[PDB]
Order: sequence, then structure tokens, then C-alpha cells
Amino acid sequence: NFFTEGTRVWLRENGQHFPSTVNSCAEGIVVFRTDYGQVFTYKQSTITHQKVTAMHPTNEEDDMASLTELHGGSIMYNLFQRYKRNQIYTYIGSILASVNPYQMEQYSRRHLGELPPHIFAIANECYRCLWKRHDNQCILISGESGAGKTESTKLILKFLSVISLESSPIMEAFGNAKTVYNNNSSRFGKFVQLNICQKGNIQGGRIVDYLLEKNRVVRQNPGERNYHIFYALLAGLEHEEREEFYLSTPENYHYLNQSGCVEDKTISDQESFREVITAMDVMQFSKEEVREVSRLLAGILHLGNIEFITAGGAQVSFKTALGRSAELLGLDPTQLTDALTQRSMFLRGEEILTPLNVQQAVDSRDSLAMALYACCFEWVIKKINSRIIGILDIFGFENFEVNHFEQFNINYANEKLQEYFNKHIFSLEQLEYSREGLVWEDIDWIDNGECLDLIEKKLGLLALINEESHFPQATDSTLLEKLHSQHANNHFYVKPRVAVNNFGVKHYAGEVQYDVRGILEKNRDTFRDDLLNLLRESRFDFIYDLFRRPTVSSQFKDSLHSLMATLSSSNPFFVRCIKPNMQKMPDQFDQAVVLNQLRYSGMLETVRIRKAAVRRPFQDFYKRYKVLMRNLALPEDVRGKCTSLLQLYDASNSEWQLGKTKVFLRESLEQKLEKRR
Amino acid sequence: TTALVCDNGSGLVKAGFAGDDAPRAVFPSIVGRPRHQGVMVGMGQKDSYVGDEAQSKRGILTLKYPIECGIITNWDDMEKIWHHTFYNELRVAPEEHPTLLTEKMTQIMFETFNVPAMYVAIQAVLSLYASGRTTGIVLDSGDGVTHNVPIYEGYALPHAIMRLYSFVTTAEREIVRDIKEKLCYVALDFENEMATAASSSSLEKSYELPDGQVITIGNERFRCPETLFQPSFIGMESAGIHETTYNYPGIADRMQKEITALAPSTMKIKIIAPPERKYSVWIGGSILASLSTFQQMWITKQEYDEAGPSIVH
Amino acid sequence: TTALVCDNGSGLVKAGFAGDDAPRAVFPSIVGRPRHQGVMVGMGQKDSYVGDEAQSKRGILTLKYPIECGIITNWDDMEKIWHHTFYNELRVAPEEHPTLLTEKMTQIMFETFNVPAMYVAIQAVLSLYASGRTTGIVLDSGDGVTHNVPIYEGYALPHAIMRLYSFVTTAEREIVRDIKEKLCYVALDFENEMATAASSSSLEKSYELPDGQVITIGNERFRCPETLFQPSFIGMESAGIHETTYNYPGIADRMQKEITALAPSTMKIKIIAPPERKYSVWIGGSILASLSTFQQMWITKQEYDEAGPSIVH
Amino acid sequence: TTALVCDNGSGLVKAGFAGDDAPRAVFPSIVGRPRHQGVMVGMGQKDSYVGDEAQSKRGILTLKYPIECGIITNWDDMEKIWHHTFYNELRVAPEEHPTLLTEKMTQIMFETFNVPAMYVAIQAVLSLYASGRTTGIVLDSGDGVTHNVPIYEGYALPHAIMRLYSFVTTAEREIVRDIKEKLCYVALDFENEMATAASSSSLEKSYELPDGQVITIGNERFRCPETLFQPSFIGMESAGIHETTYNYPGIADRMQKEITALAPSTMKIKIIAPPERKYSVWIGGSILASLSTFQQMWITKQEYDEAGPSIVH
Repeated sequence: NFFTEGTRVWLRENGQHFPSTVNSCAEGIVVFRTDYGQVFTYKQSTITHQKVTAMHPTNEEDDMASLTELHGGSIMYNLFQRYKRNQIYTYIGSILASVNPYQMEQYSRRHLGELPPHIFAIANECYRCLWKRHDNQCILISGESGAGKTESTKLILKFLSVISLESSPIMEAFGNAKTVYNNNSSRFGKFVQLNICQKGNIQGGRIVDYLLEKNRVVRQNPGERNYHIFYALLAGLEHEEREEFYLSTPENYHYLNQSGCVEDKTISDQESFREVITAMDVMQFSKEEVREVSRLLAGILHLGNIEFITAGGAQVSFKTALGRSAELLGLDPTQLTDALTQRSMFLRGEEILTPLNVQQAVDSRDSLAMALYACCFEWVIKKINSRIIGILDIFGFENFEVNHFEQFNINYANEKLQEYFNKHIFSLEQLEYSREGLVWEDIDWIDNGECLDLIEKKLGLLALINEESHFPQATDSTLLEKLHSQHANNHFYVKPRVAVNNFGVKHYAGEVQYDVRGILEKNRDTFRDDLLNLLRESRFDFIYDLFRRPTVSSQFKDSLHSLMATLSSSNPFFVRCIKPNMQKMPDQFDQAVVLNQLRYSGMLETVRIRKAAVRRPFQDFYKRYKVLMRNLALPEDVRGKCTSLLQLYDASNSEWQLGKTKVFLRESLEQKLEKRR
Repeated sequence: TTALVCDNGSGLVKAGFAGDDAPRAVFPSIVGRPRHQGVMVGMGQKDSYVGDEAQSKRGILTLKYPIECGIITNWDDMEKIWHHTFYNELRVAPEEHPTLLTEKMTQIMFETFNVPAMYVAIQAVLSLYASGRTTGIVLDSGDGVTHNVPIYEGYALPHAIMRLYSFVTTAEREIVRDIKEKLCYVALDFENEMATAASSSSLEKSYELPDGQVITIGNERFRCPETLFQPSFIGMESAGIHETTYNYPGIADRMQKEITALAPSTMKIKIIAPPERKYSVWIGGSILASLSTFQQMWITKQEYDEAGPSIVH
Repeated sequence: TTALVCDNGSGLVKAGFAGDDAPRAVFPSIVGRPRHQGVMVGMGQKDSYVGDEAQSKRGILTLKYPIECGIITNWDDMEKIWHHTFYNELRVAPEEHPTLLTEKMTQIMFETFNVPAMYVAIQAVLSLYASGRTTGIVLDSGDGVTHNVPIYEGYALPHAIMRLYSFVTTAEREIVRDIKEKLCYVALDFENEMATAASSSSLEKSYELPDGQVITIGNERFRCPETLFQPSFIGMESAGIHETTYNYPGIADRMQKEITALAPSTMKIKIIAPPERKYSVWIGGSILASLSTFQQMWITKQEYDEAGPSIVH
Repeated sequence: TTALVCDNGSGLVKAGFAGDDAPRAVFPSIVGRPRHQGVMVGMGQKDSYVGDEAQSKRGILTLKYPIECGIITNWDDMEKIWHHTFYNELRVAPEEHPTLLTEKMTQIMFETFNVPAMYVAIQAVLSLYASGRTTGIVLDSGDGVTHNVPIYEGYALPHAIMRLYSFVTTAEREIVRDIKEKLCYVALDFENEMATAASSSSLEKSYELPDGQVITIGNERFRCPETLFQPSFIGMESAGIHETTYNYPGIADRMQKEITALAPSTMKIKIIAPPERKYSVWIGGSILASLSTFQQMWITKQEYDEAGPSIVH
């Protein structure tokens, strides 16, 4: 394991392989200098036989899968060099990795592989396969917002338009929100079906939306905001309309203040308003309908200020919040105040009014707010679709220090998407081995069905959550214990030793720890029918135009299943967008951020699966292992020379094979040969 | 493909699928044969009307309740209730679901209707699942068997429960029940109220009876329900629900003033009783069979060829 | 990275890191299984409540003390005490520290919890480190084993130590203990006090019981604790603490007057006992493992590979 | 001039003079008031029937036991038991003798009936005087308090004793007791006996009830008494007589096989229990007051003017 001064090596330190150079090797001490500027010193005796792997035909300068040692450090280094000191691309098998940085004819008609990686190459393959297979295509653009997903969508669409955006401000206003880790994060999946006629010319588009984070409408964690649109509305409305809807600053609203977001600057919120209003005009929303959208949002804001007094059961005792809400929605004050505090049932055939408690009233109020928002959101999408190869803009795995119900849903969605991806790749692999390579049988390895089951199957995490929610004395604490009682004896499911982080799920890309706190309340979503009937009865025409125990988690499950049906009925193409640095710096590659991004987008695990595996050109193999052939009577041809050595290790010819240009061998055989070399 | 929660009381039988509101179908649970000879062709007339039509055509029948004080009288009529209900009402197949009952039944319905599983939850316990509390003593009294079950969180104490104008014709008795419905109220202080009741001031409200007759009842209007406490009036010695708990627009604060006198001092006693209470039990069952995970505490058919009549408990 | 002084008594188990005040966590040290069958889904209900919840939900359990009169009964409950405590309470890793215990334990805790070292100091000795005296005879009496260890400066004499309304239900016994708490006092001259106790003037204080009941105990209120001296009342021959020393708001001048009668004359006897005594032992332990230098009188892991079950003493 | 040994149990009160056989008079010890209004002149009807007539005329009464689980409920009824017994039964004057009672009583009986002396011996101890042994642990269990008192020769250890079809109406309960009498037997190996109990072969004997009704009880016939051990069935935590001893045609080899499994090995355990046992205690008392010499451990008239309410113990 000794390497001379200047040798290029991989150093497996702290759990990651570092691209390094041997700085010095004297007095039994070895010093390594990494390409990231770190200096590591060791006793030469402690440097074990790999451990330190030498840079096999280095390639210090289009597809990551072509790397022989296919691990984290290699992926990070290769993406880095291409991005910083080489033209940006890059492929990871079928996946197109796109790294954000500094702000058609040639691709048209070409094959996927003949051209340098580019969003156009993916767009072309999709256009291609669409006509060839007579089959709908999906281009799944994953990664966190800001990573460059809208640019990828823009150019895929620009491309399809050629060879054959105005709504963005709208969708961001209602679908995006500032989280702790991202100022403008999409909290829903957007699928823009680019429609083509019989002659493959673009005729229009149809937006479908999934996975809307309903919980955010009524709850925000510290340093997070509700959907952008609320802040945009409050910052952008003119004095006259603001006064008409009884609106003041965001601090005055329970649905906007509870988080503790410092923010200070409206300015961007005011710009976002201008942008939304312009987009809605393009989208053919009438002045009247826009004002109705804002009246409904303002209604949601005032609704959330409604306070209940625990008279025992409860009652509304306040001149406002409710008065303004009833005025905006055009519903009777007493009829609304009554239904906010009571539940209706009819029995053969008389009405039975039962009082609600304050906690039930609050939950019902929130469910109403979420219901109104979700339907308003759907109404707006209907309008966009009316005005106007599906491009899915979806988030990757989301992992903060403190993970709740929101992240759990996101990661659940990613497990489902990853299953589709894995099955797709495994299918492409069988086909490549059939037509590409002769072989008797093929087996697929890496099913994440178990993780998906742990999440969505009966007695799963979400199911138990629904269960606990319908029990009157249920709590996050008892739900935690039900999780442990049900799963601690199985799964991908772990519990923190000191009950600080709460349950952990071994997801596809990594273990995530979720805190149980808030899961029950966020999951509750039982809207009261009588409250909705009151709303249905009033009109400025928009409000009514919205036409056991329902929970957010179950609705998320349903929406996710709807999304997968839409995707599964197409042929998927994958683009992973990563944010290379946290400061919007032009062509700047922060290794810490990049590593996190690549992992979150499933790339690193996809690489590990692909790596599962060793191959070298005949001469490369012969030149590396020539030492091991000293005592053999070798033939004149290189293929024969490789065979001579390999036959000693496995005469059955099963642990190795000779291809057209390369020697293929199992990891175990390579490990055996290397140790001996 | 749904599952069905069906509660048999001496009611007013209630039926409706696994959630989410109230029974789809409610009716008085009676079979009545025609006590006379019929002569208007067809032959037309049914051998026996079940509810609800048997509650629409009184006077030409002899009402016979299939159950009576908890134990049912005979499954010959009960089965007919069932078959009639499942087949010609809810329009539900027999193999649709595993069913859930409250309390020969299990077996007869098992061989006839072939519901591939079974589970029987007690009528009292379910009454907690209404407002979704975990603790409490449940006082469930319906025609014609009441019960008093104390449950702690979350296990349940089993042994601490103690279970207690001419209108001659059977059919006509139904009308009496209706005069029980509207024209009723439990006093707060019976003994002092009885004196002033004699005063000319009408504490009497006049109800009108399905024919022509107008009947004016007072006094006894509040006396009759009072029987629930002080059940000497019937000639039964077992003391009132009042005392059995410790051991109508009147309740619960009647129950309150009665208890606080019998209960120990310095103890706060909420007597919480919802509106909508008539369906409380059912709102229980829906919550139950829809909930994970006690589905695996059922008894399906494969497990009924081994033990059969046993294992149910 | 801290070290933890954890004392197992028949308490009231006490736990808190290497100083400097009092145990972070104190609880009655009981496991109790539910004597009934549970039916409120989830499965929800725990197999057994450890403290403290097993002291909040009495009556639905059968309290079983894991230790009893010094020797513990079974480590099946004991280990569960431990695991529950370290993992879901103090939020401390098992490899965090070398530990300090007072008196199968050492070993089970060694293989399960893997605290890389160990040391067990006797419970009497630690009680001197409170007020930081070096000399004296220590009378340490807690549920359910007392001891009398005489220590001089600074060595310790080994051989001079001598070691001594219906309330049927197990759970309810806890309530008795509480009436032991507040309603108690040791007389100064019992035999003469008993006469005047019969006088009508109430030396009785009326305590109120968790349900409604109001209980009025007198006389015996001071009789019961008096059992501590003159334990003929129990039917045990070993003479009272009174005599075992030489050989409650009552003490120490009870103890005083009593000893001075048995003790030799012309000897001054301070009977100094702090306030805050309930945590005395613990304030001892904290001082010890934090102090230099007896860290090297420990038994770490490498030295448990040689001898094992021995060497602990 | 004779002396009378009279034992009050929750029986079955027994009375008969100072020897030599069995009580002259035995009756179920109940008073029962008529729950209805009487209308047959005289006035004819008694204000309340005491036994035995109150056991001949059930159903027209509400039976009320004057004593209940050891402590009596009220001396208003008890005194009537007494007066009725002494005056209209045994034909005995009140000043006839100094009396002997087993266990407000002593005093009321002293001022009303003026028996010039008194002495009260505990109910357990007397059970040794039957077959006239001096040693042994006595398990004396009658409705409604059992006790376990161990006595050596001849002093007695005080502290080693541990003290543990619709049939709604009270009167009818008597009949239940009678079906307990004849139709009962304790198994030898219960848990295994239940399996074969399910076999069709009737371990059921059919008893006939005072009216027409014929009642056929099986299984539970041997289950009910078995409750004596394993009293979880009742919902009481205190373990069975089985364990309380160490700590019906069934016993004693049930008791035997049970103890030998719990008892230490290599120990011979005779479980001698006489026939005629129902009067054992009484055959005790007779021997006592007739025997020299404890007559001078009595409390007479002169010695009740000094101390009174005390001194009885």
C-alpha cells in the first residue's frame, strides 16, 4: 500500500474517498494533500492494502457510469472538473445531471449518446420515443427549487416547439413557500402535459398538480411562511382593496405569524404580486375573478383569526374576524358562527345539533381553511389549463435537522418515484443484456417496496397516524409508541436511543429521523359539511364555484397514487438538478453542498447500485496484472494472456468473462487479484 | 366491498356501512302476522310484514318482538328480520363483507348468509367511541335492557357492572310509546313538585291521537318517567339507576342533584351527555371496524371449521 | 461524557450526573402489570407501566416491587427498570461513563449496558459525605432495610454493624404510605401520652382520601410509627432501634431521651441530622466519583476479562 | 341458672346453654320488612319478621342482613334479633347468666339485657376446642368473613393472621344459596378438568326450584366454588386461600395437592377436618364457660361502673 511522492490516490477518510496527492513519504510517515486543500498525516504502517486505492487510469477531465471505481468521491470529482474546468453536462446512465451556476438544430435528429449531455438530448429522446413507440413521455425534473428546474422545463419546451412560463408567477404564488432551507420552494408536484397533435406539432398544454402541502395553509414552523400568495396579496394590493377586505400586515394573521419569520422585506412579495397579476391577465382571468380569488384568500386569513371561547363546547364572542369573513364570503354571521361551534346530523328525519369542543372547533376551522384553499388552488389550475410529453417538476428527498410530517410526505413521494425509476432502469438493463450481452438469466436487485409498505400499507406509519387521529385521547406520544410496538421488531424502522429525534426510516438515499410532534394535528383534516353548506349558499360567483375521517396523509397517499398512475402510463426520462452552492455564485462548486444535493436526488445510491461490476480493456488488465503471469506459459494474443490468469482463479469461467474490448470480473475476484498484486 | 356495522337493539334496529355518519336504514324491528282472514285476491297479502310497513299497518296485526329483555325469543323471526334487511333493503351481497355485531345468531347467520368472518363487540363499550373519550362509566339504557359499565384507560373493569283511556291491544301500545316521546319530562324535586302539580295551573299538555280522539295528560306525565329512580312503583325492589350508578329533558341534572346527595362530598361530577345520543352506539361501530388494526381479532371461516360454536369468546 | 451516580433503594430510585445538587430524576421504582384485559385498540396499552406512570395509574395494575427487603426478587423487572431509565429518561448513552452503584446486577448491566467500568460503594458510608463529617455512627433507615454502621476517622469497623378502613388492594397500599407521610409524629413519652390521648381533645387530624372519602385517624397516628422502638407490636424479637444503636417530627429528642436512659452517664450526645436528608446519600455519591483519586480503584472492561464474577469486592 | 354460649355469625345465629351438644336454636339471622301495603285487619301483619319466619315468607319482604362482612351495619336491627331471641324463644330470663360472645354490642346488651357479666372470645380460637387439639393453624371461613389464625401450644401468634336464569331480587337470592348447598363440588385438577367437562357426558345435575321451574346447571357447578382459590374471577387482587394459608366435597385433597406444590418438599401435611363441622365453634364455647377457671377473667357489673367502654379488651 506504499505510494511514492506525487502519486494520485483516493484516500478513504471520515467516510468519504478524497482525490489526493502523496505530499511526502519519509521516516515511516505519509502525508496526503487533497484537491479540496486538506492535509492528512498517517503512520505508513496504518495504511492498509486498499483503504488507499490508486487512481486507476485517472481521466483528470460525459457519463459517470464509465468510471471504473464508481463511488462518491469519483462522482463528486468528475462533476466538479467538468463543471469548473470543463463544459458542463453530464449523464449518469440514463439520468441527466444538471448543475446550476452562473445565469436545437444540432441535437435534432441525433441519437442519445452521440451528442454531449444536454437537456435537448433528453427532450429529443422524448420526442423521438413518443413517435417511435406511439406512447406518452414524462420528463421528471427532480431536485429542490432553485436548482435550475424551471430552466430545464423552459428549454425542454422551447426544444419541442422548435423541432416540431406566464403561469409560473401564479403557481409559485399558490404552490411555493419559504422554508428554512429555501426561499421559494414548491410544496407540490406540477405536471405540464405538452400536447401534440397527430403530426407531432405542439397544440397546447395541460397542468396537473399533486401532493399539495395542505398543512402549510394553517401551520408554519419557525422561519417558514405560508404560500407566497398570502404575503404577495398583503404587499401588493392597493390601499382601497386592502381596506375593502379588512387586511393589514402579515404579523396580524395567525396563519402567517405563528412561525416567527423575521423576513422584514415585503419588496420581493410586492414584485411577486405584479408578476402574478400580469400572468393572470395573460391566463384570461377576468378582473372580477382575480378580485374573487383575493377575496377568498382574504377570507381564509380572517377565518383563521376567528377565536373560540370554551363556554363548554364553544362559542364565538368577537365583533370581528368572523364579521369580516362573513362579509367577504357573503354568508350570514349567525349561521356561520353557529356551524363553527356545532355539528349537524339528520335522523329519520330530524336535525340533531351537537356542540363541538374548542379543540374540535379549531380543527374544523383549519380543515375548512385548507379545504377552501385546496379548491381555490384547483380552480386557479382549471383557469390556467383553460387558457393554454409531461414535464414533472418534483422535489427530491427533503431532510432538515428537524423533520416533520411535511418532509415525511415528500420523502414518501420520493420512495414511490424511485420505485418507478428502479424498475425502469432494471428493464433497460435486461434489454441491454439481451440485445447488448449474451446471458442465460438476469436478476434485479434493489426493491424499495418494503420501505413503501412501512409507509403506506395497513399498520404502516401513515395508517397508524390515521388511527391515532380518530381516537379522542390520541396524541403524538401514543402514536410514537404504536410505531415502536408495531415496527421496532421489523424494518428499515429505527428508534433514537434517547427519544430526542423520534422515529427513523431507512429511505432509499439515507436514514431520516422524524419528530412525532405535530404529526397528529397536521394529519387531521375533517371538514364539517354544514360549514361548507353555508359557504355554498353565498355568492360573488366564485365561492360556490368549488363543486368518515379524511386526513392529509391519506389525501397525500391518494394524490401520490394518482401521480404514479399518470407517470406509469408513460415512458419516464430523468433530469436531476443540483444546486452547487448556497450563494447563487456563478460556476462555483461547493463540495459539501454538491454531495448533499447528489444524495437527495438519489444519484449516489443509483451509482452504488450500478457499481454492484469490474471491467478493464484487455491490455489494461494485462498491464496491471502482468506480475501475476510471471510463472505462466502465455499465448501471443492479449485475450489469451487474460484467460491464462483468470482460469487459475476460476476455471468454470463464471466469475469473469471476456467481452468485445474488456475483461469483466466480479468485485470478489478483483479484490482477490488486487490483494495478490 | 365495504364492511357493515349492524346493531341489534330492542329498537329501532340500526344498519349502515363502515362509516361515516349514521345508519343508512333505521326501523322499529317488528314482525307482525295478520290476526284476521284476508279476502282481496292475489292472494296478494304477505304472510307477515316486517318493519317498517308493519309499523305502518298496525291494527290489522299482532306485533311480536323478535327479542325481549336482552335474550331473543326465537331465531325463526330474527333470521327473517336479517334476510329481509340484507336482501331487499341495503341491496348488499352476503359475501360483500366481514360483519360486526353487538349484544345461535353467529352460527345461523354464518351458515345462511356466509359472511366470511365475524366479531362481536359489547354495546356498552362502543358508547365511549362516540365523543372519543378513553375513560368513564357508561350508563346505556335502551328498551329493553340497561347496563352500567365502568372503564378505565384503557382496560375495562368487568365485575363492577350491575344490569337491571283503555289501551289493551298489543298494536295500540305503539301509540303509548309516542305519548311517551313528546309529552314527557323528569322533575327535579318530585316530592315538592307533586304538591304544586295539584294546583290548577296546567302542567298538562294535550296530545291528539291518530284517530279523532284528543287526550289530555298531565301530572302522571312527569310521574311515569320518574319510575326510573324509585322503581317501587312497578313492584321491583332493586333500587333505582340513581343508586345503581354509585353502587328525557329531566336528566342529567336530576341525576346530578340525586348523586351529589349520595356521592361523597367535595367531588366534581360532570354528567356529560351529547346531543345525537340515539345513534351513539352506531357512531362507535363505524369508528371501530374502519380503524386499524383489530381486523386480526376477527373469526373467519377457516377458523370456524376447527372449534365452531366455541372460540367466539 | 459525564459520569452518573445512580442509587437503587426500595425508593424512590435516584439518578443524576456526577454532581452537583440532587438527583435529576426520582420515581417510586415500581413495575405493575394490568390485572385486566384491555380493549381500546392500538394495541395502545403497555405490557407494564414502570414508574412514574405506574404510580399515576394505580388500581388498574398489580404493583410488584422489583426489590424487597434488600435482596431483589428478580432481575426480569429490575433490568427493565434500568433499560427504561437509561434509554427513555436521562437521555444518556450506555458508553457515556464509568458508573457508581450502591447496595447478577453488575454483570447483567455489564453485558447489556456496557458501561466500560464499575464501582459499588456501600450505602451507609456515603451518608457521611453529606455534611462532610469523617467520624460517627450512621443510622441509615429507608424502606425496607435499615443499617447501623460505625465509622471512625477514617477506617471503618466492619463487625460492629447490626442490620434490622379496609385497605386490601395492592395499589391502595400506596395511599396508606401517604397517610404515613403527613399524618404522623413520634411522641416523647408514649406510655404516659397514651392516657391523655384518650382525653377528648383531638390529637387527631382528618386527612382526605383520593376519592370522596374523609378519613379521621387519631391516637394510632402516633402509635404506629412508635413501633420503630419496642417492636414487640410486630411480633419480632429483635429489640428496637433504641437498643440497636447503643448495642418524622418526633426524633431526635425521642431518640435522645431514650438513649440517655440506656447510655452511660456524663456523656454529651448531639444527634445531628440535617434537613434535606432524603437526598443525603446521593449528595454523598456525587462528591465521591467526582473527587480525585479513587478512579483507579475501579474495575474497567479489560479487568473483567480476567476474573469476571469475582473481583467486584 | 344456666349460662348461655351464643355465637353471632353472619349465619345462622346459634344459641344453646353451657353445653353439652349443639345450639338449642338455629336460624338464618335476618330481618325483613314488607315491601308492600297490607290490607287484612288485626292489624295482623307484623312490623318486621325476624328469622325464622322471615325465611318462611320470602318474596313479601326485603331481606336485610343486620350484619355484613364482619362489622354489623346497625344495632337497631341487631338489638331486635337479640330481644326477640332471648324473650320469645329460649324462654330464658336476662339475669339468668353471665354470657359468652364471639367476634356498642357489649354496652347495649349490658344496659338493656343486664346480663351481670360478660366475656368475648374470638371465633377462630374456639374451633380448636372441637376435637380438642392444642396446636394448629385454623382456617375458619363462614359467610362472610374468613380468617387464618395460627396457634401453638398454648400461646397464640397474633400477627401471623391474614383476613380475606334471572335472579335479581334479594329474597330469591336465598334460593341461589340452596343450589350452592347440594349441587356443588370442587375439582382436583381444574384446568384439565374443564376440557373433558365440555364432553357431552353430563357432569350436570338438575335441581328443581320451589315453583314449577326445573333448573339444570353443569360446568359452572364446579367452577363457582373453585373461585375460593384463584379469586381473579371476582376482580380482587388478594391471592386465594391456597396461598394465604401458606403465607364442599372437594377439599381437602384439593387443598392438599395445592399446598404440596407450594409448600416446601419432604413435609407431611394432614388436613384434618371433622364431619359435623358446622357446629364446631359452638361445641367449643360450651366447653369453655363450663370449664374452670377463666370465670374470673370476666367483666361483671361492679367492674363496668369504673371503666365502662374500655377494659373490654
